[PDB]
Amino acid sequence: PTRFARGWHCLGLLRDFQDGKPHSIEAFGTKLVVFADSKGQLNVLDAYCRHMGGDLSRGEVKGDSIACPFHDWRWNGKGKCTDIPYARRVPPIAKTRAWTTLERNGQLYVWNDPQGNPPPEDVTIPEIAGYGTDEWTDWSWKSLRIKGSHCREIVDNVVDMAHFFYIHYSFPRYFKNVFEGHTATQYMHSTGREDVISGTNYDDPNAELRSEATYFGPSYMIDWLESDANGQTIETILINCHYPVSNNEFVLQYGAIVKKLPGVSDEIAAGMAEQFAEGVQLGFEQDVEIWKNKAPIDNPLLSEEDGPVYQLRRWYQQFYVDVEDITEDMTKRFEFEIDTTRAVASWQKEVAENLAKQAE
Amino acid sequence: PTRFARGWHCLGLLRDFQDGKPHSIEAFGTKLVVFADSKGQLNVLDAYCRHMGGDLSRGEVKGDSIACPFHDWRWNGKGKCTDIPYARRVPPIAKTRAWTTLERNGQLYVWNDPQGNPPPEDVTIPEIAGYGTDEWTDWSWKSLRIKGSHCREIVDNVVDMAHFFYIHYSFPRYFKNVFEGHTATQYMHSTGREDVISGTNYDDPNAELRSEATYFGPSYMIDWLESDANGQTIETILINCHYPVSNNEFVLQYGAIVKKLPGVSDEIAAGMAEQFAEGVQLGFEQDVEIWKNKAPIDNPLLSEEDGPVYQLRRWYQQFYVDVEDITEDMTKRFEFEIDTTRAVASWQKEVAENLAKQAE
Amino acid sequence: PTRFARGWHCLGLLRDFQDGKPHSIEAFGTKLVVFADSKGQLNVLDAYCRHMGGDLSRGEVKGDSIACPFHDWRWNGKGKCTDIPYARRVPPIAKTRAWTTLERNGQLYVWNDPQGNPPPEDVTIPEIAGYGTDEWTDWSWKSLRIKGSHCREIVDNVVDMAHFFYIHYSFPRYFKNVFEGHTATQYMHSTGREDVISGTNYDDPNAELRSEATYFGPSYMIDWLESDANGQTIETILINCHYPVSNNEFVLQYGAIVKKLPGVSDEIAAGMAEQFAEGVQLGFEQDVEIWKNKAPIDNPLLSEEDGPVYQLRRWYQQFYVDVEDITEDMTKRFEFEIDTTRAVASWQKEVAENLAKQAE
Ligand code: FES
Ligand code: FES
Ligand code: FES
Ligand SMILES: [Fe+2]
Ligand SMILES: [Fe+2]
Ligand SMILES: [Fe+2]
Repeated sequence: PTRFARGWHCLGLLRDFQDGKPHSIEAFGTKLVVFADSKGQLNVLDAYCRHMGGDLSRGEVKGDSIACPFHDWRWNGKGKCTDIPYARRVPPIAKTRAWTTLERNGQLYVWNDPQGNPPPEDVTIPEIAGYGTDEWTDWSWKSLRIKGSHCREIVDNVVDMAHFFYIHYSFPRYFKNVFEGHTATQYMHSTGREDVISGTNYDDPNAELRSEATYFGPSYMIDWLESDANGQTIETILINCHYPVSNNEFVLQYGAIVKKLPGVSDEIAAGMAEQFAEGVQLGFEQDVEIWKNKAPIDNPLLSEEDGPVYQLRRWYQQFYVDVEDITEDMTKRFEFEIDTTRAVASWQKEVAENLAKQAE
Repeated sequence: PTRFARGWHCLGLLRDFQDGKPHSIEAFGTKLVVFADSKGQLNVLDAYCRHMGGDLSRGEVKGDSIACPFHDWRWNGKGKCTDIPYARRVPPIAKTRAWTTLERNGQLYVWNDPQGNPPPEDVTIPEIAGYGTDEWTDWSWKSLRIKGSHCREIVDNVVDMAHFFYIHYSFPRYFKNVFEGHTATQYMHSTGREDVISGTNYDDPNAELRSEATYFGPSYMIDWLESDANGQTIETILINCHYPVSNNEFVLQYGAIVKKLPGVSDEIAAGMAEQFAEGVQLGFEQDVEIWKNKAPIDNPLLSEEDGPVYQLRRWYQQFYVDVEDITEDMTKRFEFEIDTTRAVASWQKEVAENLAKQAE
Repeated sequence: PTRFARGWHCLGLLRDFQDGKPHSIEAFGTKLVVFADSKGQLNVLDAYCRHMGGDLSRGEVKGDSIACPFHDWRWNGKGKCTDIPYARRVPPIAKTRAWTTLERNGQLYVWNDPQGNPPPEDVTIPEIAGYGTDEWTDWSWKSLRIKGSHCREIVDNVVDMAHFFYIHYSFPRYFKNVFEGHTATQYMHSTGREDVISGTNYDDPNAELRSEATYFGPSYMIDWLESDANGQTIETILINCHYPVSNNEFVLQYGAIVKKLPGVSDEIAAGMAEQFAEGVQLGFEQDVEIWKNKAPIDNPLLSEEDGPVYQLRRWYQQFYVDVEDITEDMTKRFEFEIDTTRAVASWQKEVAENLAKQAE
């Protein structure tokens, strides 16, 4: 009916699944069950039992298999029926759909592919250096649902230079995109507007914000943020990721970790990190207010100061065709820098005009 | 997909739009923004910005243009992009859909037409003599949504003689329809039932109610009501109008103004007018109870005492075909009078039977 | 669009319809009105009036006809317009859809058939011996709606031997199905599990439960239950029935009557019957928890201990084809006994293992 993106998708944080009860996720137009085996590893299958349609997510784990609450059949992490407890044997074709998993960076990922193939080794989610380490906090994480929109409308932001001023209240002084293979990257530097105070990580006019944000596949973005304040620089890592529930609904997730400042107690270091982590969340929530309130546009009208929207969408298209049909122009290295001079000039004028009105 | 009526449609009262923030209206299967320019005149455009789909209704007005809250592009009342503030020029094709407006009788109207043409001069909404005048009150106005029905099911009432007895508790003693060009008219006179007391303008058995109600196009009806009580006659004007939200939902609006009785103080004159205005609203709300609870019928079964339903629907059909395809039988003057003698005889009998039971 | 089962369907208890106002039932993809005539007999018609679509369920009864609340036309139990009170005659084709009724066992049934034929005499609902009698209680009855599922998913339970252990906490020691003509029967005997206490009629490990449950057509099941406790045996009768609201929603109803134990006062006999009646309801509510939480399966994966699912569905299919197309294999007597030995052996082991853990 409706085609979902081939790639890694994060279903949430490991710590929310290791408990070791089963969990339901509505995703990819169906329902999924997540459960830990006896060795604590996570498994993902279609939630609905292939016997008579019982809900495996409402079952319990027994050994290394999930047990259906209707007639107690047992399904393992590869989708195989390991036992029908009241029958001599298992019909030889007792198999359901199993999703390949990846546990990394304190998160759970599943591989989706309509063609039914496994993830190739060169398509993965990178290890975030610093995670699982006293130096860095643990994820502050949040989640919501957006309806009436596509996943792609989030991805469109990769190339959106102008919204940094209007939505994040900052001047994007450097802005560059690089699309290559199965990744899409935004590099940008900003300083905060003097005519606005809102407690985000974009706020400070005295600090330069340096951002490198990359989609590792269609659904998962890691944004490395450095805020140079005084001599010292605050390092954070923001995750922006999504997965489709249906053709018309998706889950959007975002989380932050902050690097602890050294030569200070834990009480104070962990308290200030949390303080900055909230600022990052608030920045992200500025995008959310737009994303919850906007129509899709297949044929956007573009200005000379727009980022490379059509090339971004071309790159993204690779994840919605069969791998044999992916073309060179989708995956070949493409880069584009916007000279932000004109925009910043317009913006600095406007901000000066505001500041003049603020006093007199 | 689904075709909406060509014609003037009232979106509400001017005073609710002159404030001068933007307003959203869900109508004609899309979302609209209404906003005042610097000279206070109202403008209507599609709400969704043609750049990347931001919601203009959630923006602000700047001069004579609405400003998108996503990247601040500026759109004027003719749908032209007047400025991209951070870019040198406006792409030469920067245009969105603009709706032609009419401000009159303290209300805002928009012209809808699938063929995309402007309103011809001979198709308009007449000036209501008496509006904007100390002699007459201002609109008491109300609004609601009806789902699971068509606009046409409201229009069907033009020819419904019998419902005056069952729904408005009155005897329709005179009843006539005239359809002509783009108007459809109901003339009727009534007196109230003695066996029922409910505080509507149809209630009084001693007063004769005279009504002339005309659809000026497919969506907007003005009903001139005169209630002859004693020597003196109370004059009111009721509006019944609608506009479609989707193929399956519409907004129904109704409002009243009353002429102030002279030779009395303002406190008392304005207080009694309001008193009568409520009676009119209550009468209208009797129709609403039916309209919220009734199925559409494409092939109604008709009695010898029904009004000219098929001719009414034929007239109405003109608004759902292209102007080149409108036929003579749709627009040619048609009139039909129901002789209400038989019905009134049946009704007066039944009412007498009730009154006999009331006492003994 | 979507085809509903030909057969008797119970709309509820007679006592809820004899009052003698009209009642609406949403069923078979439309709305229905139920009303008592002057002799107290019940009538069922489409709710929407064939004049202009008024809601007959919101009308009142006048003599032997329901009166539309919009223009007061009168419709009798055979769907004929008996009067247009304000008109000389009734158009000669004034007919709406009438549903054939059956009042029996304190319940109201309607005959549905897409082919528009009347119920044949040999297809009926049997008189429940004991109903309407001091010896037996009156129906304790309950009702709910299930969405996202088909009627058939309830019917699938006829052949579900295994769920008695997992869902009703009992050992099915005897289990047999017989399908024949337009009936489908489940015979089973059980004893309760010692490792579980929940206050249902399946609970007692010391009592043998004997059940004979038969679908008399596609929608209505009567289950004769005998619980042999001590010397004395408790007799109950459970009804499980349904009717479709739409293709995607249905109403599920269940009720119980209990036979009063003799040689005891009424206060105590009626109090204990009610006590047992609740136990029966709780048992049924165990199925409801599964039925509210399960996906349809067109191609169920079956074990060697499954009941004859495909033959059951073949039998059921007769009610969704035209009577001329019903085949011998649908209606020919078919019987199947499951030898429950292996399952009970597995189950008794598992239960012993639990009991061992319970103590130590
Ligand atoms: S439905 Fe899952 S075991 Fe029967
Ligand atoms: S979406 Fe309207 S200005 Fe960019
Ligand atoms: S709609 Fe039923 S009588 Fe007119
Ligand atoms: Fe952003
Ligand atoms: Fe009316
Ligand atoms: Fe059951």
